[PDB]
Amino acid sequence: MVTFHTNHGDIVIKTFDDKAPETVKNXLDYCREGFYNNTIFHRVINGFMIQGGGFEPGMKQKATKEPIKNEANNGLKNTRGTLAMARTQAPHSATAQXFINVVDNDFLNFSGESLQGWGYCVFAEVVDGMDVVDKIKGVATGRSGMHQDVPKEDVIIESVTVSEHHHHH
Amino acid sequence: MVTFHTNHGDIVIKTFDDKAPETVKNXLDYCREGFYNNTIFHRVINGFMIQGGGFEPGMKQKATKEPIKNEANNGLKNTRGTLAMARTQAPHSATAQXFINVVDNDFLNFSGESLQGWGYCVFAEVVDGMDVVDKIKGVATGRSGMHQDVPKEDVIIESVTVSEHHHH
Repeated sequence: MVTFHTNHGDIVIKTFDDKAPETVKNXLDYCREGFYNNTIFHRVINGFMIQGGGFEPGMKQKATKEPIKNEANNGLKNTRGTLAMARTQAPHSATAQXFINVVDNDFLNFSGESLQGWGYCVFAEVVDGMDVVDKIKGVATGRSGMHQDVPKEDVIIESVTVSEHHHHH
Repeated sequence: MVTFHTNHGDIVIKTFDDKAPETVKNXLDYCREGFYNNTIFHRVINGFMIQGGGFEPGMKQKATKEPIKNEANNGLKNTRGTLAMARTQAPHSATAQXFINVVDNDFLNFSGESLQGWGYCVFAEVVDGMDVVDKIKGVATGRSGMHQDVPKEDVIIESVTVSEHHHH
């Protein structure tokens, strides 16, 4: 169980260890060491998703570890509340960035091992704090240098906490 | 909370009561009594929006109540997933028809109290079922008498359910 703290509220997240082992452990590694602390949601698209994890305030991309394999073939879909890994055009390019689907974005689902088919790997799900997500996805956005859809008011992830057992079964 | 039941799937929608009171109450009235049951999505334009609420299968326009005022000055935007009221050239002409934006349609936003400025009033937003929306926007459309972009195969809203008690 992971819980981050933003200026808009608290969000609790349950990881899918059995469905995306390489994805979750690489994700959990950044959480325990503090890579996600003092990061922002640098890309917020209402009606789509909110994305962060790789930028400090001021839009400087942090240094990430080696990429992971794409485990999107686990059958999980990019429904509302699920978390999936952000990546480049290369399918096995996911590093530290991820996003939360605010609606059902089924076109992002794994439909082959190709360009528009590899999809985006779901590895976690919001259990408590979707109300906080719905307030973040509605903020005002604009251009910030070479990046687009950057919120005017920074949504800063202040701290990340990792726990053990839980009542979300 | 409102839920549509179509032949393509269910769509769950959250209303913005504080931002569009006259719009939501008018809208919810048709939902509770059943005005929207057995209606269709009579206008589907891929990459734009899907629209319904005023036509039964066969393009028979149902009888509507008095028009409502336009509450588009509420600050809400016509981003993807949002619902807005359809209207004629007159700003206070919305009755029963509405549409779902499938992309960001910023040109529909309220940018003044004039002809090309009144915009379109957002009153709701899709929470679960955008996949059903994204499937509806892809159907084949054609002309049906004095109407354009009418789907060949009817997208029928079979039933509408209203949820007024608590919700997540």
